Amino acid sequence: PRSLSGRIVGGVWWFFTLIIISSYTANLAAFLTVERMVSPIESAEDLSKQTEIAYGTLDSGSTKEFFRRSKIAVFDKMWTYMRSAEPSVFVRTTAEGVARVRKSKGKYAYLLESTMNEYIEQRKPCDTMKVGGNLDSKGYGIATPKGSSLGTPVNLAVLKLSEQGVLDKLKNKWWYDKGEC
Amino acid sequence: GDGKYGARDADTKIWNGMVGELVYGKADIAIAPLTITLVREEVIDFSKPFMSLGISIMIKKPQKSKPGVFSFLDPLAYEIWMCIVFAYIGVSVVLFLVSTNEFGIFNSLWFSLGAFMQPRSLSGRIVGGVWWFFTLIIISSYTANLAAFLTVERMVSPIESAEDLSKQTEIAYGTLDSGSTKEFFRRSKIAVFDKMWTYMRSAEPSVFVRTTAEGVARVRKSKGKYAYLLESTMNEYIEQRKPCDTMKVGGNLDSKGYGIATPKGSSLGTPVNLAVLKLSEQGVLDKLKNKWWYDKGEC
Amino acid sequence: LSKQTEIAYGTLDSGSTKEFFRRSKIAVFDKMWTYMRSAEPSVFVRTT
Amino acid sequence: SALSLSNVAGVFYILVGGLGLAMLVALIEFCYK
Ligand SMILES: N[C@@H](Cn1cc([N+](=O)[O-])c(=O)[nH]c1=O)C(=O)O
Ligand SMILES: N[C@@H](Cn1cc([N+](=O)[O-])c(=O)[nH]c1=O)C(=O)O
Ligand SMILES: N[C@@H](Cn1cc([N+](=O)[O-])c(=O)[nH]c1=O)C(=O)O
Repeated sequence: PRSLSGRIVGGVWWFFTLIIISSYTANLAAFLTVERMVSPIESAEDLSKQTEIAYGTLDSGSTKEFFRRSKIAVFDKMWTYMRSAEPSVFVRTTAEGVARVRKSKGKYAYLLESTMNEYIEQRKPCDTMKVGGNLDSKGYGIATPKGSSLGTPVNLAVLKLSEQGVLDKLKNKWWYDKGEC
Repeated sequence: GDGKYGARDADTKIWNGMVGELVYGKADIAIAPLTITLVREEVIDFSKPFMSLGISIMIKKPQKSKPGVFSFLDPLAYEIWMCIVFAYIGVSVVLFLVSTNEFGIFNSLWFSLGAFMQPRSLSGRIVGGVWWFFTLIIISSYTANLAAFLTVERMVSPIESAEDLSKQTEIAYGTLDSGSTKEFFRRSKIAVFDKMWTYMRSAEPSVFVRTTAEGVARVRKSKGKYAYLLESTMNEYIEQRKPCDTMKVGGNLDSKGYGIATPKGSSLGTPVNLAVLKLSEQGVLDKLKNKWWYDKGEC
Repeated sequence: LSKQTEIAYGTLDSGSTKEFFRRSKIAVFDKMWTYMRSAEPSVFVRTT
Repeated sequence: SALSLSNVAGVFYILVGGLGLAMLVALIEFCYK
């Protein structure tokens, strides 16, 4: 009945729980509305501490040589894993590694240079993404024979091109201006 | 000597800084965060960069989450919380007149338990149907109001790009009063980066500062209304110093590099370049950065 | 239109409109020209 | 974005409208009985 003892417990607990479900309702409407994605792997650290998601590089060239002669603790832990990977985690062509990542439903990652990685992210069907900070810090250059008279000017060219920023635009043109995403 | 990196005077044709100390024979090899630029290559030899970097943006301390408590009394206003307990006692005082002194105290405690929402007397029946509808619109309007406050919180996009600083004026922004950074914005022809310079040229108050420290503080004391533009290395380094109230936002604007500089035709030149490359492939260069930036970082 | 490409866009295969984008020096418009040029299939039409 | 007592106002009048109609059917039940 109307026991003003436990009856004011009813009205107050009923109002407390009205708020809680209202605050779960409106917040559930926040993650479904704006809806931002979050990726699993944040670095090469998050690949060395698990093996459910396979990962390998190209079968020849720079990247494979990197993990090989690596004295770094984590990368060596990645290399030692990839040496005896069953089945093989290495791929022959770049087209193989990308399509292997795509046809693995999220169970194979591909390690490659940062350039082509953000390039494939712009290609259909756009089921690839570049995550985590890069491992190292390389750079492409223009190579001339030892003692070339082309040498010193071609060097001066690149510099001038970089400060005039044509390099930035040129990247943005072939990478993002024509990017399919 | 003069505590400077190196650049040529426009008048005296006189090279100052370390580039000076290298071309006038005062030193044999410079090891410092010297940016490999065009006009520098013409007077001194550089090696490959031992550290890649770029011009970036710095922001002020954002408040940490959250007040919390005063985000409940905010959706449902302070003046509407009052009225819903003024008619609440206005429904339980109308329902009390439908039902000798203590017989009205157990009935004012029986109508104040029915007012705390959860026979066919058509009287108080059109109370229980229109008060219930009254508290239906209210709960539907509290639920909707809260869903727009968490939506607006996820929409306030942080100052992502240098395009963003150019798209407004409420946040002031400048760079170092001298050095490479100011020389980029000056010389540049790029659409956006020029629009930023035309802004900084005609800036009142002055957006330019004298030192790297003077800008860090200006950011650190302007309540999030000033952004300092500087090279990434120094920016992501101040992100590790107490009180940890500066943040590196958005990708860099360009792509410079720090390299070891030797005078034109130095015997020490070629081996040093091999050393930097040797040190790069070994990882000493990556490890050394993580050492000084992060391993001794107070964040 | 310059920001995306999922919705194609072109002009007249000859005339002032075609020339405008061709000679444009402005940032946005020039980028639109670089698209309409190498577009596939062709975005241009012979008549209105 | 900030909510207003505006929309909330026109529901306080239906309440006291349903309250004023209640004290109208209350006073007729003690007449009939
Ligand atoms: N650029 C590298 C060769 N190179 C290029 C790519 N790539 O295209 O991003 C790669 O994934 N692996 C590799 O060894 C070199 O010349 O050493
Ligand atoms: N080291 C630069 C000069 N330089 C350095 C910094 N800094 O130390 O990050 C800066 O903010 N601005 C600048 O022009 C160069 O060599 O040009
Ligand atoms: N007016 C233009 C000709 N002209 C006309 C049309 N049109 O009919 O609206 C058009 O779409 N493009 C064009 O070049 C000229 O005189 O050059």
